[PDB]
Amino acid sequence: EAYKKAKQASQDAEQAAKDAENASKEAEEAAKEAVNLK
Repeated sequence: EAYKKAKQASQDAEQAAKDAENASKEAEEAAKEAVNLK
């Protein structure tokens, strides 16, 4: 079932961390922080 385990440590923290980066992977491109690091 989905009783007593860590429900915060699962693919619910893994996926919500992935479509968290994905907007700054797209909206990087006006800065470009491969070729700036300052």
